[PDB]
Amino acid sequence: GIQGLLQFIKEASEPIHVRKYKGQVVAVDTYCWLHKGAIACAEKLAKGEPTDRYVGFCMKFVNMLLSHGIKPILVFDGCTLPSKKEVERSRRERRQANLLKGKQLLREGKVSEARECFTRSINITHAMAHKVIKAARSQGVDCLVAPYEADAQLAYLNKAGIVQAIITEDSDLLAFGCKKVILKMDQFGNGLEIDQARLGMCRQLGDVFTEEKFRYMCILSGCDYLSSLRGIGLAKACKVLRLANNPDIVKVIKKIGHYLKMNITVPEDYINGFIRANNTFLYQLVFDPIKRKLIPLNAYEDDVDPETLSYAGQYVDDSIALQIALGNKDINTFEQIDDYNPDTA
DNA sequence: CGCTAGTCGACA
DNA sequence: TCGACTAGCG
Ligand SMILES: [Ba+2]
Ligand SMILES: [Ba+2]
Ligand SMILES: [Ba+2]
Ligand SMILES: [Ba+2]
Repeated sequence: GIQGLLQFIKEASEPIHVRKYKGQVVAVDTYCWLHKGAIACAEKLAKGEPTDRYVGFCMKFVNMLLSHGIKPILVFDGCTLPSKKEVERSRRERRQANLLKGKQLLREGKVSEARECFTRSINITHAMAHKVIKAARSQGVDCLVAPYEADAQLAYLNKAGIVQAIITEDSDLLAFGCKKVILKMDQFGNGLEIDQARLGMCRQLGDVFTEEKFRYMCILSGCDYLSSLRGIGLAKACKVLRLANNPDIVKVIKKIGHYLKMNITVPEDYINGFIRANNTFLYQLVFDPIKRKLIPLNAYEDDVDPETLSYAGQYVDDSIALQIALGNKDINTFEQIDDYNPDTA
């Protein structure tokens, strides 16, 4: 996500309880709970031992939400965006490297620091997620697998009014333009809410409380799609945008050295990357639960060629998208693994 | 000041 | 995988 984003914007946060959303619909970044629940069984997962502790963990928050008369929508990650296909396979190996230290330290007498490495060799698989889905469906709780990043899917549900808020631990959800976010929510419903309208109560931001500018700042500060120019963080990135009153972000970026009173030359690999990163936050493919069709997160503008946005995600027959979204089609093999039909229940 | 990239803790 | 917390470097 965005390094230190929450701390930068903490002026816009607010302690709340989920009861607040009684009678309403809330989308969940279920992965966050999955990872946390995976912690309790990192050891067992590695040895291939049969563990389901992360399922019960996810259900604890789910049943907490239901007990307060809340309608949860569990959203899950899907395929890996092109353009991060590489940056991700990269983790594949480092996540396997840390799984090596555990095994040696466990056979030395140290079982205390060996375990610290297993938490970092934790691999949240699709099969693990599918288990959680079966549990949720069994309590009548709706589940939705995003075509690509749950971030965009979650953002879409919120902007479309399907859900009134999003429960997540992820910072760069705001960058996708979602209105209400609930961070740090615990088992009992005590969370820390961030409303997009309260961005204006951040002095540090100043004039960059608009969604477009807020997004430019986040990217300049350094996102997943594009690392920032080294020496640029939230404050500097904010400063540039908060200073240059020019609707032409392209020309603005090429003057970064001028605004910061620094001396940086704006490479070519970055100006293009910013355009792509931006197109990824705007137009990443999501699934419209209502019509049942694959769509971009935002309607295309008049200055965007859709045929060039393969890096934000590739389309598929809406039927294929439906089976993936329902959690029937395996992500990697595109091989059906379940026979679930939302219409018949 | 603020960045950065560094480590370190998350659960129980 | 993330975010939080710090040590030093503009
Ligand atoms: Ba993310
Ligand atoms: Ba996420
Ligand atoms: Ba950075
Ligand atoms: Ba301005």
